[PDB]
Amino acid sequence: STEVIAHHWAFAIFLIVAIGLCCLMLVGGWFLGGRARARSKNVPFESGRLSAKFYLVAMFFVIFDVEALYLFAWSTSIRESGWVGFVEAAIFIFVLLAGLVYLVRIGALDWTP
Amino acid sequence: MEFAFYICGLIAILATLRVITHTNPVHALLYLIISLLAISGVFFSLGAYFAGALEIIVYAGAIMVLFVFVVMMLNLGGSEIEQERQWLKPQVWIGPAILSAIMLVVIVYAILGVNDQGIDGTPISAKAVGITLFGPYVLAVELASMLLLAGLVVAFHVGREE
Amino acid sequence: MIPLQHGLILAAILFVLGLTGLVIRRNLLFMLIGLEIMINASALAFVVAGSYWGQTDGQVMYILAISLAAAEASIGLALLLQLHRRRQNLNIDSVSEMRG
Amino acid sequence: MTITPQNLIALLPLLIVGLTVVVVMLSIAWRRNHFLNATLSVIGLNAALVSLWFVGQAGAMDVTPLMRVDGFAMLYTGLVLLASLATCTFAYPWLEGYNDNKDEFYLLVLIAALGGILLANANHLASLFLGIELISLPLFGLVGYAFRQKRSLEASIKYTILSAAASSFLLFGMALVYAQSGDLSFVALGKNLGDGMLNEPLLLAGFGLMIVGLGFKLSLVPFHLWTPDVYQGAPAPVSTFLATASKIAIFGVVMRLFLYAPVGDSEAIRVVLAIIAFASIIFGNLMALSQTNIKRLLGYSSISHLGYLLVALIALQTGEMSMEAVGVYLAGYLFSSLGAFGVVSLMSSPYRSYRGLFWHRPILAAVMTVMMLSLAGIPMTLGFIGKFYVLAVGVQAHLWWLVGAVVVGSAIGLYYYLRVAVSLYLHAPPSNWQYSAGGIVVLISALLVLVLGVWPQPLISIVRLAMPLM
Amino acid sequence: GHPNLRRIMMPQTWKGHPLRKDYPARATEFSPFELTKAKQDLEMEALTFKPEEWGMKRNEDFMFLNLGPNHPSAHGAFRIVLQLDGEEIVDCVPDIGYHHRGAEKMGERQSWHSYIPYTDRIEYLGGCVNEMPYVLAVEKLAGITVPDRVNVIRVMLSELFRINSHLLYISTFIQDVGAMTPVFFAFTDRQKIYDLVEAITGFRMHPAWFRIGGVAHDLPRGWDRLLREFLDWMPKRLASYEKAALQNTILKGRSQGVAAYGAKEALEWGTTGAGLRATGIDFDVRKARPYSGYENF
Amino acid sequence: WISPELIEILLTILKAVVILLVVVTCGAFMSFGERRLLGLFQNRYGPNRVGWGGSLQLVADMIKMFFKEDWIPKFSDRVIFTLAPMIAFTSLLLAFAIVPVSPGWVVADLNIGILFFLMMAGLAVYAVLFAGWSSNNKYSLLGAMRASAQTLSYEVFLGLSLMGVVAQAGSFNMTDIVNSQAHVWNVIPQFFGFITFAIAGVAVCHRHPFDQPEAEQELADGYHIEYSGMKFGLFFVGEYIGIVTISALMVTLFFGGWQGPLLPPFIWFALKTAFFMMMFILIRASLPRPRYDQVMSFGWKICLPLTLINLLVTAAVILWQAQ
Ligand SMILES: CCCCCCCCCCCCCCCCCC(=O)OC[C@H](COP(=O)(O)OCCN)OC(=O)CCCCCCCCCCCCCCCCC
Ligand SMILES: CCCCCCCCCCCCCCCCCC(=O)OC[C@H](COP(=O)(O)OCCN)OC(=O)CCCCCCCCCCCCCCCCC
Ligand SMILES: CCCCCCCCCCCCCCCCCC(=O)OC[C@H](COP(=O)(O)OCCN)OC(=O)CCCCCCCCCCCCCCCCC
Ligand SMILES: CCCCCCCCCCCCCCCCCCCC
Ligand SMILES: CCCCCCCCCCCCCCCCCCCC
Repeated sequence: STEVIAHHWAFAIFLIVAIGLCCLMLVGGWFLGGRARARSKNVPFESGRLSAKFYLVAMFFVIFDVEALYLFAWSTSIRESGWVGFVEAAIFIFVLLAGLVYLVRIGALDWTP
Repeated sequence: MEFAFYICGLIAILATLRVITHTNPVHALLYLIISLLAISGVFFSLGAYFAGALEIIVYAGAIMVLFVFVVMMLNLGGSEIEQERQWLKPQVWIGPAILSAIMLVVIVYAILGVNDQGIDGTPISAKAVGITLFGPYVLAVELASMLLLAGLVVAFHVGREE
Repeated sequence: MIPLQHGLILAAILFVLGLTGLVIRRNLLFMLIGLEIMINASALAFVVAGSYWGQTDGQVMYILAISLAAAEASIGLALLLQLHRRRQNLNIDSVSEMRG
Repeated sequence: MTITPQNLIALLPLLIVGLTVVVVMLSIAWRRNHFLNATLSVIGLNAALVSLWFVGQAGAMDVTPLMRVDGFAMLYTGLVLLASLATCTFAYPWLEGYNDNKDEFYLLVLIAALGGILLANANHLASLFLGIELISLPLFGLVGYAFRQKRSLEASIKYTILSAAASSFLLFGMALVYAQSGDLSFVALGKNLGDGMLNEPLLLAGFGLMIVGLGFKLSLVPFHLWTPDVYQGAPAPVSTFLATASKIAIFGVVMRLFLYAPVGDSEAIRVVLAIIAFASIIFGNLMALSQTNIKRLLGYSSISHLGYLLVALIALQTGEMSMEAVGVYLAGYLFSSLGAFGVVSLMSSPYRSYRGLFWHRPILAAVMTVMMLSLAGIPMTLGFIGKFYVLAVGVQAHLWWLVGAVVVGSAIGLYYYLRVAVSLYLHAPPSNWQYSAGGIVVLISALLVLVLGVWPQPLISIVRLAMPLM
Repeated sequence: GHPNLRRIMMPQTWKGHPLRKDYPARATEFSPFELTKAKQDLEMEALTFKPEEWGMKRNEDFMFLNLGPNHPSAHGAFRIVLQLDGEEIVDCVPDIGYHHRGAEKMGERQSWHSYIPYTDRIEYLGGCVNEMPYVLAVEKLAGITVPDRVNVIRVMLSELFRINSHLLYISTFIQDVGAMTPVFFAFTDRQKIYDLVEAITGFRMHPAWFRIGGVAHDLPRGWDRLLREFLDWMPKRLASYEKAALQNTILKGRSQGVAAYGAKEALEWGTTGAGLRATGIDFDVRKARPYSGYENF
Repeated sequence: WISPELIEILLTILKAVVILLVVVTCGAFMSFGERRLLGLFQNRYGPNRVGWGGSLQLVADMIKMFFKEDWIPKFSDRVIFTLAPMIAFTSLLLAFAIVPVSPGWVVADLNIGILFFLMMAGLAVYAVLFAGWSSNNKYSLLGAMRASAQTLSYEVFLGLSLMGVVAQAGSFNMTDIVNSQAHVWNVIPQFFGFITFAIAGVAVCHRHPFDQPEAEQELADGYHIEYSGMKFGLFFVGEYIGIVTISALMVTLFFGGWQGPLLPPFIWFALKTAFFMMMFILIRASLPRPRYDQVMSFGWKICLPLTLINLLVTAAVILWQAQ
């Protein structure tokens, strides 16, 4: 149809013009304005080892994001799945919340010592 | 539809080639993210809209975030990595490359000798995927939840600091 | 109108490239990256196979594939973190004490 | 296909083990108690083993487009559950000396047992993949449970990387197979081919990549190099579980896949598996000649025994008792490996030289020499009954090269097994009821090996009762 | 027997001791400040932190954190070097002397009358509160008993500047918690106080209005009116401050139980003011050792 | 070249371009409106001297930021440093790209919609990560690590908060979600989804009280500290465009979108959107900043089970009403 390909063209123009807009913003910022040198200019501004809890938080985000994708697939087809799929998703969320409670109680989600 | 598929496949192939031949871990992960975006474009070209949405949501939005997180915490400055470049040394890489090459020709021989009526590109929505997921594939869902739970427990037990 | 063989060829090319990166790199991080490339290429092949037959089974197998990829990446990065914490290097040839 | 209450009562060990996982996890969240969590895990595994009776009275039926329950599934579920119960029993005295958290071990054992039950019940490519991964990932945790130790961390890294590679290989294989066929069910793998055109290249390549993944998972040559290192570096109860339950579940799902698929009777696949089985027997027996470590020796033993298993696999479509031979051999191998690795675990417990073992631990020395006679296929032991079954199946299908390989590997195995069993009795320079429970477990394993080596008829009748659907 | 006897006010590469009588006081006695490349590099090397010299007594995870010396707050510029296990502060030592003005050496350099502006800038949020003990001590030296009107005027200005300082402190604390509006309103109240203080003394923050024997001028005609406007203005604004930010549970979670000590730790470290009196010790100078007619209030 | 199909193509492209330009202009003028509304909230006026009412203050800041020296550190990695503000701008702009502002005025009527918004947020966390790593500053490195773990802790339930509206409408499409609010707006049934989506959208936009560089200025550990010129300007403009995107998505997902009794639909959409932008200003001006561990504990222990329970109760209501 004509409408769908016009929508595709409009979306392509949107993405291309946005990317070109930020690219031209960079081009204008870099090209314009005078430049001058200082001795400590190139030194990073520092007002004149990382813990494993960051990895644990990102890991929990990954795992619960995969279970979130499962619930994403469930949520768009809730009525056709019926009460049986509701029971399956209740078991799924029960396992999810049991794992979450287990993570909470052993201090995995506790940032402070 | 086919033009986007071929362009995205070429971008994914070149990006993956750049990942497997790089010394900077962050550059390699960025090229891997670019290849995941290209494979998502391939998925969107084939009508698997949910698969591409999950590639950018989960694969290019969670797992590579975890890899980037780990590379940040390691503070990889290329100690005995950029100073070695042993993968770029030819007599190391000639062997495995020709191994993957002959494996690729065998798999290509397998692929070219099958019936192909073409992919019509009919969009498969996430509603049908969800109906199938909670229909004929219910034990897969619950035991995949148990698999994610197992990975959770394993990597919590391993990756503690104390 | 996209041939199935071209998509399978693309998935096979990414699979063998991930295997090459898995083999030729000493750093455990790059081998984990290569493993991610192989499993993502297998997921791509399964998506193409499901799309040719007009079935949701390819996307369901893709979902199982990325669940395995996420959990395996979690476990492998935990092992890499402990290896870097107690060994101060990522050389996979250095951990070869058990042999013969 | 929807799920009925009869399908729920067919789901009984899976549901019971999953409920045990949830209950043990919530109990760990409540309060870290090693004894109570171990008791809960053993109670759940024993409850599933008991509920196998109700599964048997439920009959054989199809529960999912994925799962199929029959007597074959009951037999492999029972083997996996018994291996998991013995693993927990061996693991408690070992975990008595672990300074860090001990309660996650039984959670991982339960999840791996869940994956083993799924692999036993698998009638689909999705269920096969998920069961393999559900066995593998808790084994990634269990192998590197003592991650402070050098050997355990090394074995965990090796197992994780290599099994991720094998998982990608297997998944690409079923991707090619599904691209060819269009259905992921076991019965439809090649059903759309006829007139002698079964050897389609894409289907054969997909099955070859599946063979690569499964032959990693079954320690088959040339995907066997991980076995001695991962067996040695892992904790001894983990070595017990990896030797028995994972191998038995994966070989059971390979049995079902090669029975049900039309492509399973292909000539090229048969010749490739014949080469793999021949090389596996010969290499696993030859590489254990000069091993002074018991764990690496038993890993090469696992390679050889899986080679004999693959010899019994090849004659599936021609012979009639190939499944019965596989079941008898696997019961005997479960008992022998459970006893041997259990005595190794009891000598490695608590977490902190087999020569001259009889002079301080005579009962464990007797149990070890019984199992090393059993793994050699010496008569009055159940391993002999398994080897006799394998040789009969090989003779029926005229697999003469495989028969000669079995005989030669049996001679080499006889050499090193007798070397260890007689090094037990040479001269060289606890106090809790769980250690006694592990001793009782290995003692009943040795008694079962001896009794079913003298009188193998009840086990033969039990395995013949476990007949899958035609 | 000192654990580390290093310089605390001047840099480590300083020659001589400033408060000795033979040390020249003024900068014009010394050479003028020349900043060359070598001088900048040498002084930047001196300000670098080394774990061993400060008595840190260091585990392969103890990272080091630098806070200052440039400081985004109204209360001066200073450094804190932090030893960290993850996010936990295992040890820390403050680096001070970045705000050293040599006020005591100027006390030896200015006369009794001309030193009062320097007494103003000791605690620059205090003003006449800072002027009060100096003029009281000089009046003790001179044998001067000030009349009662002087005492009431000095008490009034001391309490005005005390309310100013406390308003700035509460506003800065609320801003550091994360609520940025009470600093605007508290500085408006400070402007009301500043209106009265400008009317009385002619200056805002450093009035220098107290004198040896009294105050510089009499109270101007109309001081009672401005004091009436401030007294009518203040309490509703204070109640709004409490209800808007000080009773917020996020602020309470950021504040309650944070860096808590008892009476023994306050006594052994010389902590006075609200930190001492939050331990239950009723010790205010205005009631224990009354001065400037504070016993009549 | 005169054909109705080409005319429809060009009008649709022009509508998309007009929407994009209006969004960029609204984000910049909303940085200015942030300043003005903070002035209103703090009993002052804010910038009202550059032009009439301060309306030319944005142009003056734009000229300054364009003609400020744009500098890249020598120790920094050039591509990652140049790429991070591009991500911070483009990700939330293309997240707006699915929002319908009027019947017949939409850029992409996708079948995924808020799924695509989730893709753009997951790509948007890379801006903070890349700004932290690229600058070769350790203070900015730990600041970006802290902000990224915060955004992960709230992105873990952003989509699950949206899933109640998704379940009620029965589709991932944005227009169907708006059309399902024709009788009752989704703020009434999905109220817990509304508050959880508000919290998660504020947190993934790096807005107060979840802003990391404004939290700890004494440490100087912000990830913006080495950006200057038009790159820092792109960071700010992308932040405000993300505020606009989150507000418009909130309007379309919980407040009926463009549906209204009397006014034209774009007037209602703009009124509700601008109300939520004003609420962003009021949240910044009113609430104190919680601690890091408190913030991620509120993200994990409280909000995620709330989203799961909200989805479960929404499903129970939906299948209960389907006789
Ligand atoms: C131009 C030369 C190259 C220049 C440098 C590279 C730029 C990016 C190139 C890749 C992305 C754009 C590819 C071109 C898409 C153009 C639109 C198009 O082809 O649409 C067809 C189809 C529309 O949907 P469908 O329903 O199938 O259409 C049938 C008609 N009704 O569309 C689809 O079905 C899906 C369309 C693709 C998926 C969406 C976009 C994915 C973008 C991935 C980017 C990856 C990273 C790129 C990095 C570049 C720099 C290294
Ligand atoms: C377009 C979308 C956006 C539109 C803008 C409008 C919506 C913006 C939403 C902003 C939400 C901010 C949420 C901040 C949560 C902070 C939670 C936290 O960490 O609180 C800590 C605090 C104390 O924690 P505790 O562990 O007890 O510490 C004890 C130590 N002594 O614990 C407490 O103080 C307990 C209470 C915590 C906070 C509860 C939730 C409050 C949310 C803000 C109010 C929103 C009201 C509605 C506004 C209109 C919305 C349209
Ligand atoms: C520095 C640059 C980095 C790379 C930036 C992006 C590069 C490519 C830019 C050019 C893109 C050209 C346009 C591509 C096609 C757009 C239209 C399209 O995808 O249409 C297909 C489909 C239509 O949907 P619908 O109509 O509902 O389906 C029913 C059947 N017609 O619609 C869909 O399938 C929609 C879903 C796919 C939309 C993809 C949008 C871009 C994704 C990449 C974002 C990158 C963000 C910045 C970089 C992050 C870090 C690397
Ligand atoms: C320190 C340990 C280093 C190990 C490096 C291993 C490299 C392996 C390279 C293999 C090369 C194979 C080349 C082709 C062989 C013939 C074709 C395949 C077999 C038929
Ligand atoms: C914060 C709001 C951002 C809006 C971005 C998109 C603007 C689109 C403007 C469309 C105008 C015409 C809408 C259709 C006609 C109905 C309304 C007529 C009176 C305005």
